[PDB]
Amino acid sequence: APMGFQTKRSK
Amino acid sequence: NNPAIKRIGNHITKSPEDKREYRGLELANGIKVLLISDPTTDKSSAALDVHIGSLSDPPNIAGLSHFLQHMLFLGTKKYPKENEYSQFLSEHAGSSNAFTSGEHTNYYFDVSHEHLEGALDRFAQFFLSPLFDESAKDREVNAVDSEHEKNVMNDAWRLFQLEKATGNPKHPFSKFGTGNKYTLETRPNQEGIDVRQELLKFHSAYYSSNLMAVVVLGRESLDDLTNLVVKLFSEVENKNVPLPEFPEHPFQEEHLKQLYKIVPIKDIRNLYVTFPIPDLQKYYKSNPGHYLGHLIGHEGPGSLLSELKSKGWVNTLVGGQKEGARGFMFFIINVDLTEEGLLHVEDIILHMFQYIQKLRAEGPQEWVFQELKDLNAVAFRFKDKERPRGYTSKIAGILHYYPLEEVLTAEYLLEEFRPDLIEMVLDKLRPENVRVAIVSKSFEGKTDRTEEWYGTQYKQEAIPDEVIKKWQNADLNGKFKLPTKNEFIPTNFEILPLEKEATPYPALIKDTAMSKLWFKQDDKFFLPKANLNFEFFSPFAYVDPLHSNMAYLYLELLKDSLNEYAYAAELAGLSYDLQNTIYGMYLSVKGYNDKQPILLKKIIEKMATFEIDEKRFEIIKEAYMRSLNNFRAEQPHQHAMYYLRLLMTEVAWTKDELKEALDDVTLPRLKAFIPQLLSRLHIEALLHGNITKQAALGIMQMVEDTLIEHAHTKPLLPSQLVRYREVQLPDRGWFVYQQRNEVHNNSGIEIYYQTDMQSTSENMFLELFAQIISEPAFNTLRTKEQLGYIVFSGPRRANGIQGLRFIIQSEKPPHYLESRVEAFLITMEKSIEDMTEEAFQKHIQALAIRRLDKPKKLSAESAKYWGEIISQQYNFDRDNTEVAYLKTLTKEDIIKFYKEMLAVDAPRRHKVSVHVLAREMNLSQAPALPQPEVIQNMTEFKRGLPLFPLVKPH
Ligand SMILES: [Zn+2]
Repeated sequence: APMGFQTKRSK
Repeated sequence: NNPAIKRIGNHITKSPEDKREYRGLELANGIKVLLISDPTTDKSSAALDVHIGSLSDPPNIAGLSHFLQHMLFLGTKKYPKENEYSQFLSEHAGSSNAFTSGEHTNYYFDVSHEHLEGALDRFAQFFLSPLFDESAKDREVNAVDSEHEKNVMNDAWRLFQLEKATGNPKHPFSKFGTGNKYTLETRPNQEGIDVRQELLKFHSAYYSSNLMAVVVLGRESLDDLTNLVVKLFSEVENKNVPLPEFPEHPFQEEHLKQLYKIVPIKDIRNLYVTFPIPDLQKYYKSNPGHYLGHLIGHEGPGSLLSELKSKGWVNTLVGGQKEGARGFMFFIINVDLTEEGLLHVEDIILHMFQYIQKLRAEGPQEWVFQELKDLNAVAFRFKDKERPRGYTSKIAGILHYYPLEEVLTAEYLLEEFRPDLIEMVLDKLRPENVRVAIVSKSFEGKTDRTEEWYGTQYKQEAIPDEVIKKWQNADLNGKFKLPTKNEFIPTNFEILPLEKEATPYPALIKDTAMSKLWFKQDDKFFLPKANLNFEFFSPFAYVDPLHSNMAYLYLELLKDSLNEYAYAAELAGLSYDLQNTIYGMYLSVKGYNDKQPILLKKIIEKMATFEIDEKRFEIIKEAYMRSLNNFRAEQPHQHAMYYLRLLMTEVAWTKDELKEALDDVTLPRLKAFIPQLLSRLHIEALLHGNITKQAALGIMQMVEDTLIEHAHTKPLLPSQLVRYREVQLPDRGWFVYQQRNEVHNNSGIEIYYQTDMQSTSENMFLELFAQIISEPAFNTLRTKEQLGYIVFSGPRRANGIQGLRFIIQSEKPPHYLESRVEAFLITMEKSIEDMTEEAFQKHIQALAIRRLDKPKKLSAESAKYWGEIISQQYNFDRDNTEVAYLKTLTKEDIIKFYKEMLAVDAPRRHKVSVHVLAREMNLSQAPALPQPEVIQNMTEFKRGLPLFPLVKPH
């Protein structure tokens, strides 16, 4: 497979 | 003319099937804005993307930009109340969230279409006059620390930051993005830093209109939306901030030809090959990285994966371009490893370079480009409609990289063939600039160094020049052929006309002992897509831990064999899902209708005549063994959910019972399980989309014949078609189950207040109460008391029985979280009494709008129908039915519902608590709680309690 980590506020 | 607007238009290129209306503009202050007008939407949305991220974090204060994100929600000078933003959206059927990448900080929300302006006003203040209240500062720092804490034992995160810590040490790429209580509170205080100002300066210096993009979606006309944005975003001042660039690559020659032996948390085996490449974003119209990614990452016949999997070295492969930042990217080839694939890594990488030289030897293939072009063209034309919140959020991010007119099409459509770009990217995939990382438990003890932030145990070696020379001198392997013509590419997009006897809800068009067929021809979206959902019932699927194992293995062996064949179809927009349920099998085929019956027939026919490769049985079994044991390392709150589901369901095999039964799953005993599983079945199916009743009846009937023929399947008997019940809790009773998490250092807890069966009445009393406490639960347990990052509240539905659940992951012990929650419930009660009767009917219409939000894509509608079918309730008009009843509700009705069912004194209180302990173990206070009976045996507990009835259908 071709390709396609960010800290968020809420889960 | 308008002075507040620098430029307008011209015309935003959209799909012909897209009936929304667009307008792009650039404000005078430099904010790039897209306006989406959709008069049909039930929810309006807006989003803003600042082009500053964690890469712009001060070296002395790691994770500042991430921390600043959290603080904007906590009050502005025009809206000083700490939760005015979240409370507003909560009372108006809305939600909000944000994230912080290396180069971006993205904020977004949705809300009821009538209150867009109200929501947007409060939202705009985030960029204008944020408070950064200091009392809010020393609190929200814990939510950030608790966020990092959940990621500290995550192998994905540990590796992610590890790549950062093995490059140029003070390249901004090396920076720790998330930040914790230490970097944000502890160390700055030691260093005499006032955090509130270094927040305010960062907001002053970097939150400039020059680096911002805005997207707003609403029912209003394009011109009404223009006046709206200009009104409240013309105030964002333009500091004219130079956009950060990172020309020099973090991976210099000192960081190349390096080997990394890494110790994981879970028992996994993976090989990470990485190539440093320049920023290819510039070439997006031709997209050379995608071309190579499609070829290297191909899984069809003759592909690289196809052969590494044949030698029993790998099972999965992902390859292609991975974005880094403005100035640098990566090309990666990642595989999972078998046990002896771990011992032949040098050879695996050799095969990789052999495939690369196959590509170089036959050069760039235009027909390939053309295939990738047409597929993206088709994908864009018939693109499913997106929900406003995520839509605005994504566009706001891509408004920085593409012209206003191309923003909708840029990511999708290719225009230029550039063989030179193809070959030069290909020229940087050589062994002399390679980076290799191996992740396995076998390196435990043999490691020397330790990663700073996550504590990753590993070892760094220079790859022996002996090896590089063997990779550089890579012959052409005759077992690597370029992918052939893709034959699953759709050509038929004719949307069939609506039949005369068409139905608004799925109609039962076949009711035999063998199958129950639900069908609806699409009447809203009119795409060439269709969803074919099937549920196969069989007692032999979950009769015992042994069979539940074999059922899994059988389906994962089947999918493995179909992979080469089905991969071509997925690229052509035709995908399938196949997994084992507690009731049998579940098959779902989604995508374009055109080549859809071909794939399905191939699936069922392979399903009923499966021949098992023994050495694929060995590998997959071993992987499944690891997967069950790897459950030990998932987060405490998931464990808490896992235990409750075991406790409250009639029949449920624990994962530890599945491992004991796995050692006896021999190949001959599995091969004997398959015919017996397929011996007698019952197929309940839903066929929804661009197909006729006749085609649907034909599809369903062709599934049955295929089974009656290859597996000699005849129908199951009705008495065998019943589902599992939920444990009925005694009135005024409280039970507590307690376990420990050997990996994670936080505690988890789920509190379940069980109400009675799902009834049209009982449903809405729960979902209204949940609606009211939704915002305050988040506000109290997290924003105020900072128990944990993960604080969840809302209804729980299983086996036809409902109730209220609280989920918290914290550092504090579960018995303390218990009191806080119980204290919060008392807090809510005396807040339901002193809320105005209009403020009550605001919550009602809030819930009403959420329930009455219609789907916007086919698969979203199919999910709602499929939910009623597997629930065996079949209430397709549930929304209009239950929403109508909701409005009847008075404030006192909810009051006595709390008092009788949920209150601490409650005559009918049904409370179960799951306590997952950590690895090593003024405010409002709680009522005195009774002594709970501690569950020490799961089956013994269930054995001594009644079982709820099953909900009667329709
Ligand atoms: Zn966060």
